[PDB]
Amino acid sequence: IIRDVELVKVARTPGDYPPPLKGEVAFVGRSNVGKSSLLNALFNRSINFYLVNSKYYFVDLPGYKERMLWKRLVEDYFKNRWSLQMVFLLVDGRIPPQDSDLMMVEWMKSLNIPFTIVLTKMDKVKMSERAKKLEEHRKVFSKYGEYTIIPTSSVTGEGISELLDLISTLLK
Repeated sequence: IIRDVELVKVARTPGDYPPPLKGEVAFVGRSNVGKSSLLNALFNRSINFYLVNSKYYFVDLPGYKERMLWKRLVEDYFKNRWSLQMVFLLVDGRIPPQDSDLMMVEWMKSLNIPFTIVLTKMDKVKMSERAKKLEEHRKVFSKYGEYTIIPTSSVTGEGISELLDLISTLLK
């Protein structure tokens, strides 16, 4: 699916977004959630726009005072970019969901923005705690709806195949 990847646009305001093409997905989560390693594992190599295959975008959203800057930035994208097919919400698999994670879920719901939960850092979860940590995520998010939750690791490759297959379905 992924063959060519180029960072083509760094946007500080909505007037800065490149023309919609043949598809678009985005990625967001807390700072230090492992978003960069994830994108790298996927690519296998402000709002930043990566041209993929010359016809789609993978959008790298800012990780969450400067708080209001981040706030306006993401909101203008969500409310103005109707060609957004899916937001991947990355949450640290090592701890229970964060208040701010649940707020993103609620916020995305009010705008009818489709999203998929992605658990990161699963290779850092101890054998004996994988179970307890997994339902903490499923039990908490499921009180907002019935969402797709993909356990992933950019180190072991867990979930990457499925994330890639989901993204191919959406865009192709």
